[PDB]
Amino acid sequence: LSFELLHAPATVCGPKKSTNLVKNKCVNFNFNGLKGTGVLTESNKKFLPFQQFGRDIADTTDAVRDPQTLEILDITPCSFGGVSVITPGTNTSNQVAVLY
Amino acid sequence: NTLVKQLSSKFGAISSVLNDIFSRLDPPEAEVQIDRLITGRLQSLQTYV
Amino acid sequence: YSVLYNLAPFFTFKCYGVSPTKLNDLCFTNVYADSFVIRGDEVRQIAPG
Ligand SMILES: *[C@@H]1O[C@H](CO)[C@@H](O)[C@H](O)[C@H]1NC(C)=O
Repeated sequence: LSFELLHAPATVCGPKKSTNLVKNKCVNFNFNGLKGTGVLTESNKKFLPFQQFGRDIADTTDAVRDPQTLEILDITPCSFGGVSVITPGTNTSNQVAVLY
Repeated sequence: NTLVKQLSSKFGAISSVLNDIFSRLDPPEAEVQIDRLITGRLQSLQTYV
Repeated sequence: YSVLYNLAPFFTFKCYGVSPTKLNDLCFTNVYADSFVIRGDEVRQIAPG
């Protein structure tokens, strides 16, 4: 048995049921064998009918096509950042401030 | 830019995507594949520093 | 692929690139089946390298 894995619709796989499509929130997604995490939004890209998914300058998947409806979805990571704690000495006080 | 572009190198593994390796193959070989990728990326970070 | 252990006790079942163990979650473009008959001593010849 030889399996073909390309940038194709890939319409041969096991009996996994699909769920509804929810947008504008960080969720776990499995778009036709492609797993990931993030928020999916409506995309304004000019995809061509033979194209399936997009890519960015950082060479990662940032756009997908719904295998049920001809809709392009942009994938972005959910919110992220760094946290800094501002304190005087513990010999002085136990109060702190937080910088996001 | 070089640091960002160094993320598409397979470093001798089957793929550069962690999810594909974890979903397409068993843990016994996933260990070595992810080890190769992690070592490559750590080397890139150390070189940048 | 769940219903595949329902024949005579298989003497060779070797899978390269995908773990057979409950991994029917992968979606492929097309599948090719190549069937033939050989002798037992030649079975080891059907492998990469
Ligand atoms: C079935 O898939 C086709 C693929 O294009 C789509 O057009 C159609 O709307 C789908 N049907 C349902 C009920 O989702």
